[PDB]
Amino acid sequence: CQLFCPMIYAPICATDGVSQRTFSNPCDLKVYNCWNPDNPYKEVKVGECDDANKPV
Repeated sequence: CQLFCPMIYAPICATDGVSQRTFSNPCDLKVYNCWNPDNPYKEVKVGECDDANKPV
């Protein structure tokens, strides 16, 4: 876990095999997986992605 959050509005898409979710910023995402072991997310790209996309 690396916690360094900049003040910018950038949506990011991350998929953990299941239908993906979009966060307000990459730093807001990393914190979620860090202390939440049962519900982790894997970063694909910074955007809005669907379930028909390729894993990055």
